Amino acid sequence: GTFKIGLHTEFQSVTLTMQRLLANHSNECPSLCMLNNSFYYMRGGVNTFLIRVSDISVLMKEYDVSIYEPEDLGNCLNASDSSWAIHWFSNALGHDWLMDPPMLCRNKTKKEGSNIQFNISKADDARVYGKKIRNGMRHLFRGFHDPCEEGKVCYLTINQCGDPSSFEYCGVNHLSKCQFDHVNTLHFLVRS
Amino acid sequence: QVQLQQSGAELVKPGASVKISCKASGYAFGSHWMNWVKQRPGKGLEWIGQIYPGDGDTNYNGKFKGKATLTADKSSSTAYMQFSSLTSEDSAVYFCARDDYGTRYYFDYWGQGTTLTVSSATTKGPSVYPLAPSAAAQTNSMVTLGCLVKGYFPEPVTVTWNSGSLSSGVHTFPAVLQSDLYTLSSSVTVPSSTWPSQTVTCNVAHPASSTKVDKKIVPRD
Amino acid sequence: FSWSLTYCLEEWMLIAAKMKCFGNTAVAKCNQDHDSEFCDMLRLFDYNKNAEINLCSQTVNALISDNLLMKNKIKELMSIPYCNYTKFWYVNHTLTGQHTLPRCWLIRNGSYLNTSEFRNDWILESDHLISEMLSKEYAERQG
Amino acid sequence: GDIQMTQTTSSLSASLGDRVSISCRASQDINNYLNWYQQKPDGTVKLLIHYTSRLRSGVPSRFSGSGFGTDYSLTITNLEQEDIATYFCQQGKTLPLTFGAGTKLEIKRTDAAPTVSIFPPSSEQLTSGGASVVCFLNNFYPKDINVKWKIDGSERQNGVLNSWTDQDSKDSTYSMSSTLTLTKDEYERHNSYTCEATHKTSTSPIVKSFNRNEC
Ligand SMILES: *[C@@H]1O[C@H](CO[C@@H]2O[C@@H](C)[C@@H](O)[C@@H](O)[C@@H]2O)[C@@H](O[C@@H]2O[C@H](CO)[C@@H](O[C@@H]3O[C@H](CO)[C@@H](O)[C@H](O[C@H]4O[C@H](CO)[C@@H](O)[C@H](O)[C@@H]4O)[C@@H]3O)[C@H](O)[C@H]2NC(C)=O)[C@H](O)[C@H]1NC(C)=O
Ligand SMILES: *[C@@H]1O[C@H](CO)[C@@H](O[C@@H]2O[C@H](CO)[C@@H](O[C@@H]3O[C@H](CO)[C@@H](O)[C@H](O[C@H]4O[C@H](CO)[C@@H](O)[C@H](O)[C@@H]4O)[C@@H]3O)[C@H](O)[C@H]2NC(C)=O)[C@H](O)[C@H]1NC(C)=O
Ligand SMILES: *[C@@H]1O[C@H](CO)[C@@H](O[C@@H]2O[C@H](CO)[C@@H](O[C@@H]3O[C@H](CO)[C@@H](O)[C@H](O)[C@@H]3O)[C@H](O)[C@H]2NC(C)=O)[C@H](O)[C@H]1NC(C)=O
Ligand SMILES: *[C@@H]1O[C@H](CO)[C@@H](O[C@@H]2O[C@H](CO)[C@@H](O)[C@H](O)[C@H]2NC(C)=O)[C@H](O)[C@H]1NC(C)=O
Ligand SMILES: *[C@@H]1O[C@H](CO)[C@@H](O[C@@H]2O[C@H](CO)[C@@H](O)[C@H](O)[C@H]2NC(C)=O)[C@H](O)[C@H]1NC(C)=O
Ligand SMILES: *[C@@H]1O[C@H](CO)[C@@H](O)[C@H](O)[C@H]1NC(C)=O
Ligand SMILES: *[C@@H]1O[C@H](CO)[C@@H](O)[C@H](O)[C@H]1NC(C)=O
Repeated sequence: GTFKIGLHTEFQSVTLTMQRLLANHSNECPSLCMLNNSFYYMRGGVNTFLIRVSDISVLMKEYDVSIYEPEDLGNCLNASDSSWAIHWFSNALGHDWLMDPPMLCRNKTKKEGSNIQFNISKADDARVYGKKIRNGMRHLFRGFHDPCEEGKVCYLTINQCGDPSSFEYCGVNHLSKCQFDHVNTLHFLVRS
Repeated sequence: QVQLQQSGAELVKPGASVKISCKASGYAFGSHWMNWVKQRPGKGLEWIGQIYPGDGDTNYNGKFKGKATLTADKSSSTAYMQFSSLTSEDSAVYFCARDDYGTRYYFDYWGQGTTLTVSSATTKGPSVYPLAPSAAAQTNSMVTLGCLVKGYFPEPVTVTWNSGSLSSGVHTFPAVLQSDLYTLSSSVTVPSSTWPSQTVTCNVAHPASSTKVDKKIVPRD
Repeated sequence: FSWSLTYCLEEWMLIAAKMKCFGNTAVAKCNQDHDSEFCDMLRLFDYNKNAEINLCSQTVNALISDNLLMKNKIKELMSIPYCNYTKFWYVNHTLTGQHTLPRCWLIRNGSYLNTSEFRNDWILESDHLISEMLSKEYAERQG
Repeated sequence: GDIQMTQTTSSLSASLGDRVSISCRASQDINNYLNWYQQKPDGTVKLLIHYTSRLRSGVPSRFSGSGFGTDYSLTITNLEQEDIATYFCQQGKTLPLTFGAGTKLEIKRTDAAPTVSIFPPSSEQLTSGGASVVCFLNNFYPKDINVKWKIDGSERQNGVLNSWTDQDSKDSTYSMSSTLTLTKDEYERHNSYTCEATHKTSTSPIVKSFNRNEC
């Protein structure tokens, strides 16, 4: 990709890679990548998190844990390291621990695995909040897809890889085809 | 689509053990708690315990700890409840039930139930006796006749009238157990003019003893 | 309030896996702290190398322009050409070796613009390069 | 330390199209984690309401749940035939999970007096050595009824076995059988055999009898 303008003047280019730095990821320094138009991944060192955007909610506020404060996230994940990782991610999405609706998660004591749920439905008291959380996603994942249908339900689900709730989606066939993008990490740094 | 099929009725003797089964269909067997429930007439519903086939963890009710043992087989998607040192107090109906995804502690799908009977009584066929009005009786517009099925074990018996051709004005009472033997009766009412010109015959069947008896009700004297 | 550089990039910082040196005449312009994605990348490399070697720090604003990152994100969301801080193009006087400051090679819907789409850009860059060469020669040999 | 569920009413009568309420009381505050199950006469069991008032898919709208704390209630407006069943409540807060005893629904109808019929022992049974006297109390309403046996004018309760039927599905009545079993010798040592039916329908009992010597 180099051509000549003048007899000596020449068009030249250079391509940079941040992968040697994105590989040294950690909870405070997450590497963010997009797989499907429905699967996203955050690698924070030893803790990997699958993020999904669907219309399928498995949690209810009448049965599951409501997270009003970051500390409540300790009830959602097997380790507190992951708890603060998800705290910083929630901040990065634009969630307001003081004003926005509380998110839902599954008590870590249960058998089904970790699952944090955001109601991003385009309807009723979930509409406004919803858009924000999608904007955050658009900032944190280049090329984010908006599968949420107007007037219908939509949810963002976070599952820590390793728990039963990750199913087989955290396998090697997935994370090996999820190129890290440093622009996402820069947006995470700025928004948190 | 979701289905829980339990094993069949069991008849065992005191001090014996027995394993009842519950085959699941239509869902991920390893993602739902499988609970067991015990029902007896007049004793409501008792929660026995629960197993999570995923990791196999079991939570028992203190009352049934030592009586019941819960296991699972993920390949066959089948839960099993084994009873030891059975007593007549253990005769009941046992259901397997499923909790919803997560752990909401409500049972959204139930099996059909399995009847367990613990008894030292031995199998015996019934004696069938006719029940006809005394020679000195009123001649009302209707007449009631019956069959007395006495001294059999175990349940059930089936009573029909005229090979089933007579079904209106008929009803059979629940069997009562006395001294290790069951007794019941079946009543049939018909227009007084109909009888005795048109004969009435009760057909009693006791499968456990492979007994089949017909008894015609004839007027007395 | 903005990070300072010392410029050669290491082989592992580049797709070509070949250390790439850029003259200090152009790299010095990064210090002025203008809107430049290339200079942001240079400052990021410089800070996080000299510092495990991660990408993160609590002073991202001193390394990059948050307004510029926001602007490129908005351009992305409008489906119009934007920069994803990857490939950059410059104009190199093969004779002398003096070049302009690399500027971003934009993408539209995941594809790099064809050179013909931003040809005014490198036309202007070459014009300014030669103008500055002449100005340097003049101001130097003037005495 | 277990949690006791209390369904004070074990049986409840109602006419089709009525509003029915079944109460459930918890020994401890269970925080709306109450669920209602329906058991049909064949033993089938189904979940209808969870978390006090959340209806399950397919449950008709006439069902509803209410309450909070220790007191709860299942309400069935416009009672349909298919609703005739037994309803259990269940707390889902703490293990061990516990159910109520249940509340059976039965159809209401106008009162009907029992039709009484007494039957002497058959010659077949007398041959074997025993003697059973049977008395049928058929097609009455309501189900509460009492039977008295009298031999030679004296009341007898030993050797009596009773069996009530469930509510009949076509006429909503009940029936009852009373069988007095004696020995052949004891049966021949007496003459008059009487069963008396006491029921809400008549202040005096219905009396049916036979004399053994009158064949
Ligand atoms: C996340 O999950 C844990 C653990 O859940 C518990 O174990 C699971 C396997 C499953 O069985 C759950 O249903 C079960 O709760 C929760 O921590 C438990 O929290 C409960 C409720 O606060 C505690 O129960 C309390 O413990 C004492 C007796 O053990 C006693 O102080 C309490 O009184 C009880 O009894 C009185 C009178 O009988 C009654 O008035 C009270 O209302 C109450 O029933 C009560 O039993 C457990 O001990 C806790 N177990 C732990 C911490 O290991 C945790 O709250 C949950 N978080 C959520 C859902 O957000
Ligand atoms: C995620 O958020 C979505 C959107 O907010 C949410 O779905 C919505 O649920 C609410 C109730 O939680 C629904 O609103 C109700 O729906 C009907 C009319 O459509 C009515 O029953 C209600 O109005 C009457 O009843 C209310 C309750 O008594 C009264 O307060 C009210 O004054 C009226 O009398 C009410 O409008 C809403 O329709 C849905 N929307 C969609 C698209 O599903 C969803 O439950 C959330 N998910 C969670 C919490 O897991
Ligand atoms: C910024 O956007 C550009 C333009 O979309 C991205 O360039 C793409 O980068 C990938 C990954 O390096 C390239 O894939 C590679 O391409 C060749 C030919 O196949 C080869 O080196 C490898 O086998 C690999 O497939 C891709 O070709 C390239 N161009 C595209 C996709 O049009 C760049 O990755 C983005 N920067 C990020 C995400 O940090
Ligand atoms: C936190 O704890 C859970 C529960 O122990 C972990 O999941 C268990 O992992 C072990 C080890 O492989 C399995 O044998 C168990 O069956 C799992 N439990 C269940 C209920 O499935 C879980 O992995 C831990 N969290 C993380 C992030 O690793
Ligand atoms: C992750 O951090 C390690 C440790 O700091 C980096 O390894 C350094 O790499 C540089 C450049 O090749 C060497 O000069 C240093 O000697 C290395 N230091 C150590 C302690 O090993 C590594 O490059 C970073 N990146 C990855 C992808 O691991
Ligand atoms: C996501 O990719 C996975 C690959 O395992 C697949 O199961 C799933 O259906 C895909 N969903 C999409 C592409 O929306
Ligand atoms: C510019 O071209 C010269 C002459 O080929 C070369 O030595 C120098 O490295 C180039 N500078 C770049 C590519 O930055």
